[PDB]
Amino acid sequence: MSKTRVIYPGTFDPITNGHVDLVTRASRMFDEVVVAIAIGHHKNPLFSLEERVALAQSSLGHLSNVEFVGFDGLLVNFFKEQKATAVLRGLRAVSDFEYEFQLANMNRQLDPHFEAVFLTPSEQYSFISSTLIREIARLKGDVTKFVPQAVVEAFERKHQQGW
Ligand SMILES: O=C1O[C@H]([C@@H](O)CO)C(O)=C1O
Ligand SMILES: O=C1O[C@H]([C@@H](O)CO)C(O)=C1O
Ligand code: NA
Repeated sequence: MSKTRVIYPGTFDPITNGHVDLVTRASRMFDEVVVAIAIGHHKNPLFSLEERVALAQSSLGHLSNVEFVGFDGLLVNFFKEQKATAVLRGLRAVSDFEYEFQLANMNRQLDPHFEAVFLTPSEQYSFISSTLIREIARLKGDVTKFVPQAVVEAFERKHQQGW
């Protein structure tokens, strides 16, 4: 009775094992999942859009109902362009929860069709974020346990080509 299409928006800078778990859980519950990678013009991602899309496709491309798209502008305009049923967000901590509550209500005011659904991480990924991973990698820590092997290699090639 109409295919469901959920957008999963994020910087994915880089994708972690926690994002992989979330997308895999979502792909079991909706007909289509869009991994929506916010380009970040007036922000400053460590990995380019192309690197972030490739790392995501390497980790999640084996899931046949998952698409990978870069976007910018208002999430609600992307939501309407994509004809989404909902946006999906992971909730890791309390400040995540308060911020996401506020955004969902603001977006519902911009577009009354907007919907947001939330997943909580399995406890083995609950302490992982892209920001903390970037920090351990930058200080030459081993991030192998928190991210796909392709991301581990991308941090070496970020190093080698600079860093
Ligand atoms: O894709 C993202 O990286 C961070 C981080 O929380 C992941 O744990 C986040 O929320 C994104 O949008
Ligand atoms: O070799 C691998 O390990 C990573 C990660 O899943 C473990 O942190 C990954 O994607 C592989 O395929
Ligand atoms: Na999880």
